[PDB]
Amino acid sequence: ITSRGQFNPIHNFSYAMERGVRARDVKAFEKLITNPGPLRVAYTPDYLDWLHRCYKAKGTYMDARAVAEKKFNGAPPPGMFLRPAHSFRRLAGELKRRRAQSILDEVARAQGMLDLFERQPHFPAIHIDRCSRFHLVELFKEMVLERSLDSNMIWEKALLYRAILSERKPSYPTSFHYIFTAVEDTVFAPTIHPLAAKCPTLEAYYYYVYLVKKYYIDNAVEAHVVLRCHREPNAADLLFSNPPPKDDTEIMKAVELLRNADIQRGPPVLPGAYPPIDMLWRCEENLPLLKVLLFGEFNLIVSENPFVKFPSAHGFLTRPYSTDSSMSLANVMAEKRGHLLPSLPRNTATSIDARAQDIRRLQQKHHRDDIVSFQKLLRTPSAFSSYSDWSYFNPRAVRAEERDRLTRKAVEALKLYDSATNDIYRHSFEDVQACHTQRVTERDRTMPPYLPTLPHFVAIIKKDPHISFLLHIGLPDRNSSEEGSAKHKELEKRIYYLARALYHTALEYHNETVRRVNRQKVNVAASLLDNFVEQEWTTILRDKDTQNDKKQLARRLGRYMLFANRSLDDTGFPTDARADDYTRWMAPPS
Amino acid sequence: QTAVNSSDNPMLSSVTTAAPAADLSRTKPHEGTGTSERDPYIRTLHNQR
Amino acid sequence: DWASHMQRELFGEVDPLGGQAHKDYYRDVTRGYSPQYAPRNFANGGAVAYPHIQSPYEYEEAAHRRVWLDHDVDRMREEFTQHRASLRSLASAQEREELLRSRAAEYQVANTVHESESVHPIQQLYNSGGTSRSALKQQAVADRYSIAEQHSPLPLTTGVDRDALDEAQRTKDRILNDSFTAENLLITHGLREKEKHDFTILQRTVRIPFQGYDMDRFLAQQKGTPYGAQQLPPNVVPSSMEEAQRTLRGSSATATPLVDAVAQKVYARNTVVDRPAIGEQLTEQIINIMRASRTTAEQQREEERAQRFGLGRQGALVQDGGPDQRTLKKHTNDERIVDAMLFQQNAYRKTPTDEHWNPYIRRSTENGVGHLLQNKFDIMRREDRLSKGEQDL
Amino acid sequence: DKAVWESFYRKTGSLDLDKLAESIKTALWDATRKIRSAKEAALHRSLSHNTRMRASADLKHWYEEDANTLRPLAFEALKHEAATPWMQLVQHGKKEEAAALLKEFEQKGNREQPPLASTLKAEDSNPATIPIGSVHPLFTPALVQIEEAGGGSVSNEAVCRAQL
Amino acid sequence: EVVERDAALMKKTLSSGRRLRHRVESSRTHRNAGSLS
Amino acid sequence: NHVVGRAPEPVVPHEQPQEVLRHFSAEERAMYEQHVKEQTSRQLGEWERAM
Amino acid sequence: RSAANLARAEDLIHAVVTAAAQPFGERRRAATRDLHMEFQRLAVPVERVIVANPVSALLESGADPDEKPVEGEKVNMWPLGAKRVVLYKWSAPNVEKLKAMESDASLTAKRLREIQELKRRGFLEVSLWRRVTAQERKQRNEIVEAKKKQVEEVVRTVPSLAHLHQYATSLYSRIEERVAEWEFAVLLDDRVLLNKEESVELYLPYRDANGELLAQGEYRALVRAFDLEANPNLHPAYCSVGYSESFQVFDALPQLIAQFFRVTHIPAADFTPFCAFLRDAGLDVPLRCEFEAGQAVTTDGDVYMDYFLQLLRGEAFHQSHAQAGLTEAQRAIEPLCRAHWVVHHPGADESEWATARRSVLDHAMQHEREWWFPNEMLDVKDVVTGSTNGLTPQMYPAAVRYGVELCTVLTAEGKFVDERGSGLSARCVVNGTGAAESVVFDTANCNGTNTTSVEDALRVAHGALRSAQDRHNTLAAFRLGPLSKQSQVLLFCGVNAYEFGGKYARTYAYAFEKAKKELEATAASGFMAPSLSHEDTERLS
Amino acid sequence: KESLLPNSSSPFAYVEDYMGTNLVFGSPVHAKESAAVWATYFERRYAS
Repeated sequence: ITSRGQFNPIHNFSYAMERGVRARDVKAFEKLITNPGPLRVAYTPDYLDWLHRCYKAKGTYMDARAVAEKKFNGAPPPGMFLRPAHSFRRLAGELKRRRAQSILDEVARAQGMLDLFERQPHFPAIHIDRCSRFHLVELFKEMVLERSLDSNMIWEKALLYRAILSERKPSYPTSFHYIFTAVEDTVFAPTIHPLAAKCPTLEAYYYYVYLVKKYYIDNAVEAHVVLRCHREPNAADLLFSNPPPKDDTEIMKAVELLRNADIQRGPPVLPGAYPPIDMLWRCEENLPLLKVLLFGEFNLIVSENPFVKFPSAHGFLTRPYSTDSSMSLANVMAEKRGHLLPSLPRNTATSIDARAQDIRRLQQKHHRDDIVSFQKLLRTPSAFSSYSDWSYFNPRAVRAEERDRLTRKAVEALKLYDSATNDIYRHSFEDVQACHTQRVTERDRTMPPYLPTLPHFVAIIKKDPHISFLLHIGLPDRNSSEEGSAKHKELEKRIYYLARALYHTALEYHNETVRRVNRQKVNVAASLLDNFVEQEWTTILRDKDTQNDKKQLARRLGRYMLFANRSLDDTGFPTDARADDYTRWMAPPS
Repeated sequence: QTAVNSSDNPMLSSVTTAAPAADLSRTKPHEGTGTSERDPYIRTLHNQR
Repeated sequence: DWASHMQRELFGEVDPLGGQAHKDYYRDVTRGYSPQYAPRNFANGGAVAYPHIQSPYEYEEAAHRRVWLDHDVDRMREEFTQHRASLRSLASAQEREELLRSRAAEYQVANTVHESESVHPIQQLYNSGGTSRSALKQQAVADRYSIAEQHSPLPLTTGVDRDALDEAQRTKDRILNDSFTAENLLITHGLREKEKHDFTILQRTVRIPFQGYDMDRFLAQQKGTPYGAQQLPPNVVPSSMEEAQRTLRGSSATATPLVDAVAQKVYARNTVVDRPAIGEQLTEQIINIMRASRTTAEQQREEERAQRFGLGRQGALVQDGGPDQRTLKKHTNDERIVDAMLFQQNAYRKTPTDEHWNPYIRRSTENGVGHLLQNKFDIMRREDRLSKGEQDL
Repeated sequence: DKAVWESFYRKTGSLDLDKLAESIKTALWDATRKIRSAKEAALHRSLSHNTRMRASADLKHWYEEDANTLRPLAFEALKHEAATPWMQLVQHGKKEEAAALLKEFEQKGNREQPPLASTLKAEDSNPATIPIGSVHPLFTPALVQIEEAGGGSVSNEAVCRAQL
Repeated sequence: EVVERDAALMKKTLSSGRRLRHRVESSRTHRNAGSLS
Repeated sequence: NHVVGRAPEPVVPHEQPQEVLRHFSAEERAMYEQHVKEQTSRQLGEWERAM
Repeated sequence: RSAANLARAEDLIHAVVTAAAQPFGERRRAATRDLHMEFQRLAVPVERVIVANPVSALLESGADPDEKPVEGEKVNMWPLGAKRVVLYKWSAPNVEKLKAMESDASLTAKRLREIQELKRRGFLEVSLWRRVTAQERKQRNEIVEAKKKQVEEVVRTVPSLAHLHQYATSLYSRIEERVAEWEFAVLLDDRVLLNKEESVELYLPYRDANGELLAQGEYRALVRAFDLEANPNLHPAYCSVGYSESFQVFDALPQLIAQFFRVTHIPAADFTPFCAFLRDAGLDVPLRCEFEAGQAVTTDGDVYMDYFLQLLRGEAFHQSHAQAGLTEAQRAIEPLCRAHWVVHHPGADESEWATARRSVLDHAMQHEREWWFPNEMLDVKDVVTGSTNGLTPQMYPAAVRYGVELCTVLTAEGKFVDERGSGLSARCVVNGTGAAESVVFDTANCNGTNTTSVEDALRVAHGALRSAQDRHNTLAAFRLGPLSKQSQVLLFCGVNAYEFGGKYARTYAYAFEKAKKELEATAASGFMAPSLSHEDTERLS
Repeated sequence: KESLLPNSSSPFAYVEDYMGTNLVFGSPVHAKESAAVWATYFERRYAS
């Protein structure tokens, strides 16, 4: 379970605290939080604080629980009593709780890990100083490689990160210094050759330097935007930046200056092809570049909205605004209406064009205000929440579905944890003595055997002689032919729809507003089913006697009673009530 | 189509705003809840042939 | 071509909008917090065009469909891994595009966008102003789930539990019972009779309407059917973005089941709260909040019902003039009136058919037709005649 | 009537197997539909003659049990049919004949007929014979304790004990 | 007394105070990592 | 003069307002579309055949 | 006391019925050995099977990409948590076709697609068989014999069980699917797609899944090969087998742990060179496992060795390919499907289940999903507390109904092949009504000669309808079974909640008799009931 | 797995009273625990 801007634990404190290892001072706690193994997770002060408080609270908790159980050698809900230990019900209950809580723990940590490699702000920097080829290659193949559709973009990503690191070098914090070792250590293929197939060209690198200098790229984020837009035919337009881009004279001059200044130590076209991807990960020669790449992804990611800096690229990277327009309406409506209908009378044509204009105006008017109001409404669980709605753009943002799977697993675990309450704890004896005074009676005091349940309705609408006939016999066989499987799928699907409709009507039957609407869903569904049945039936009879064959059997069934004109109430059975009454109950909304 | 809602006219001062019609209710054959023409306060049409 | 783009996003392990808030995309719960397209329709005016969930059972069902589709979304994942490895293998743009085209045809991605089919110029208007083919294709974003939905068996199982169905039956029962009680109480104060009388008073004013010289033509033109008779719907002034968004989201917030609502809130608060906790202490805190919530809501419903029907003793039980003492005010519900009313209905009554020794009571159709259907034959006949749209015999 | 029908399916002709399949399918469907109708019929005769149930005026009595719901249930066929004669005896609550059959079992140690026409004979259609354990299958395990240890009939002793 | 106890428990959910958070310094180029000291 | 050869404008049984349609789930709205499409096609085609 | 006796009875019944099933298993396995030994005479052999060390993809600074020169000679021993590469030579036609089409292969979407389909066409299955000392064989013979003795005593004491034996045997012979030293340990790979390279990296786990640890001792690797043209529907008998030479399996950790530290805690310097050290001995320590082992830590920054070990040794961060091929969802329903599969294959070994596992679970999750998937109305979260907590006396008849309607609407499928030698076969699909939604004959298997009388086609379709109705009955037993059993505890021991329990029992019985007597007079009065008011009667008495 | 709970398929093996007590066919621990429960209860009852 997670919502936007929530903290999740990536640490397992529980294991050590069950062994009895506890921390007192803050120094001890910092010592508890630091991975020996290669990776280094930095933290914001805030997250670190939160985590600390949680740690202390868990100390107090395990402490008081243990002390309670040493005194008795949990604490019940208000009106309840503890069943004895070594009672089946209590053993089962406690078991249930153990399992549920392990699940919830794992889920918490898994969502924490998603946060960690999604680069959520409270995990500001992942440091790789201690890794060896194994760790680096693996990190690469799990994080960078697998995700990417395009191979060639990975190289670009690498060089551009190298350029950003090399150009922004002063402003980086001290903990970053190690990575620059890898930057000066990068190996390039000689200018036009054993490394030509292994490593990229220097020319390329200077193209990307040109890009960092011309568009002022400070981030992996703007990096992302630039790298997606730069090879496209509209490039100048997409990447046109709010502080306007520097003029290529100065830039190419500064690139000449860097190129030359770096020679004495030992409009540029978009670069060519690069060596096949595998080289990067499997040649020792590229190992420093690889390193940069990882460092580029796990750090170098900052909150900022790239679409303040590149306001024209917002439409391309993520979807455009619907309130933003990149014939007359009447002519469109004419095209849909076909040639078989009269053309719109030219009154209505003119009138509709008028609306089309007024709507254009409404769009233009509300475009800004809707955006503003929307973000302000998000900043204020609450109606507005999500896994990710953040104001800022995150190119590594996790897929909604990975998070939702976890959440669902955690909610199962919660319901499981809640079950066990009635196993471990019990009501007062004489309360159940009292309770057994009013017996359960079949007729009145027991819920009726027909409740709303989807198979109850599916059964009811499959119990009709015509539809039972259509399913089994009537349609050409589902396995034998293609028409068979097609017709079968559609008949089944339509039954299913009408069933869902009746079901949702039955559940909400008591409240009028919802019932009239759900009722309209029943009408639409039933109409669909009726047209299918009617058609297929006619087909059966027309299609081209012998005793007891298909057609005779069909004509014996009689007239097909339409599911539309059926009057079924809440229990899925025809009503007791007078037709005038039933009709009024189910009438459309206004 | 008339609302039984209260009027400021002097002749209609006796008229009191009516509660909304009862939801799932079984009427007597000569009455209706008075919602629509299809469902009048007083059913005028006979139910025979 | 937009289809290949969508497919491109489905292959990615990354969220399509990059996790950023976009005013046109509702990240919907029901849909598993996935970024669904929900523009504001300015032809309808002010209204965000998107499903509004009206009951908790709809929520619980949708959640279930996700669990059911899990297996398929997983096979699909496993298949996508293969696909985009193949995409890495391909070195040229046009070939990559061929792959995306053919595969987006195979997964029926294009088939996820549902365009309005109506030939009617007005419905045409409603959809086509803000939400059109041109727009819908360009603006649509597909989750993996909406794709697995298409190739998969249909579940015969709503996510509704045994206990959840218990509470559904109890809720329906309780509400129906109180509504019938309330209506009988209006009949008892005679306010329904009043309402009829007053309708009769209102008749004094009214004219007989002008139905036209050619009445067919007139009726039809009132409905806007004849040629050139089409009126446009009255232009409505759009509502502030906050208002529309609050309608849309408030709808689905109301519909969230207790467990999810509580849990979301507890964790989300646990970040900012003064005395935070992780591990079992949190779980406890959730279960307690939940159990307390049920109990409090129960008690509150009882107090409300008490205020509605005036249930409960008045003043002091041990008054001098007896415990019994009570006062009735004009058109006001009271416990005594409720129970006297039921007493009148069934006093010594053994069965609803008690008075049916009397022929004129027996064939009364007031309560319904159910006591007059005796053999199957007659029941079927009734079914038939009702379906044909004729009268019940 | 192989004489009549054989050339309909061809046979020198090769078999249809399509015609043949459709006709098998259809025949089976017909049979099954007869069964279901028989069940519902029973229900109907009961409702129309039962005046106490008629007293409560319920259209729902007519729909709450239908072919789907009533017994015999098709998906329960196996466990009832595949059963030994002894097992069938005990299943239908005849404890007398089951005990008898058991003692004789120890001491001594395409066909047309339903497998149950052996154990269930005409006289067990009489509602007088039906043991209380068996009457309401839904509750069978509870109603079994009202019953006598050996006899199908209710035991005054057990019930009086319980009440006392 | 039961219902009293549970209303008493739903009072404690609104008795939440907030703990003071700690902002860090925004930079354009990276994220700053403070540690407990 | 304008209308002479043309079809009647398709009349879809249980056609819905926007205010009811707003409560259809994505899937139920797909179904509604399926229904309207089929009625419109059927009627217009029926007019073709007729004429 | 009576509840205790019910439980005791169900235990005995379980024993007796299982003991009835085993011989069916022996005969099935025998017939399959036979059928396979015939088919493998005529089919394409799998000739070389060699276990070898995996070869690093990593290159040194002066090397060039293309060679792939080293397959490794062979391996005397396979450590428990380690990857090894098994090489096979399978000369089957589609494999040749693959080698050609790939060696010809700058790239087109078309050809990529063709290659992938060609790979899906055949597949290999790899498993690990373990040898057996005569000692273990004698211990097992002893245990089996002790069990048989217990069953014979049980059957002797309580006659009705001796009867249930004949029952079970007669049921199995009907239900069963007709078929016309080394012991299995682990399934490493369910489906290995066809390769040009003819090799697979397999990871051996620390645990076979029934959940048990793996033993030490000799193992050989068995490789099965299926091609879907010659053997569609994947009968286990028709396939091509070959075995690797014997090698030794053990768990290496306690040696390496001993060698590096010369051990409850690890000081944190050593952690990373420890994991490196492990990877040089061939073991696979994934990246994540390192990472989390490091995230639970002593006051001194240490790593708990047992937490690290627990992480290495369990399904979390690496799995058998056989278990990775399955979905989370499938692994959750697997014990159900296995139970059911074993009803229809009476006396199966874990070997057999290992073979059929993938195919069965894919079928289940595709065609059967409604049967197998957990159902909040029908299902039981817990056996102990199910009667009490999940199921209410008020909800009971509703839940029973739910089961009944669900089974009524759902569908089962069955197959039958003709015993008299024409390849005529039928498939059937069947409702909870007993009715047939579909019936289909397949002329594909049988030869062009045909000449099958209508009688024989009727017999075949008969058999198919049978197997189908039986599949449907069995599935219903499994869908509705748990809830009905707990229902039994509810009603039997929870009588006193009900109106037929306790002081009211006597009333029920009374009502019962009156009803009987009353039925009698209705039958006498011509099925027009007497007056409710008893106005009809001669005497006031 | 190792847990304390009878190993059997039938739910009838796990039946106990509502008070968590089994004075018949319970494990010796269960038996002492449960006789203690009822002892305490009746002690309080006949006290009052």
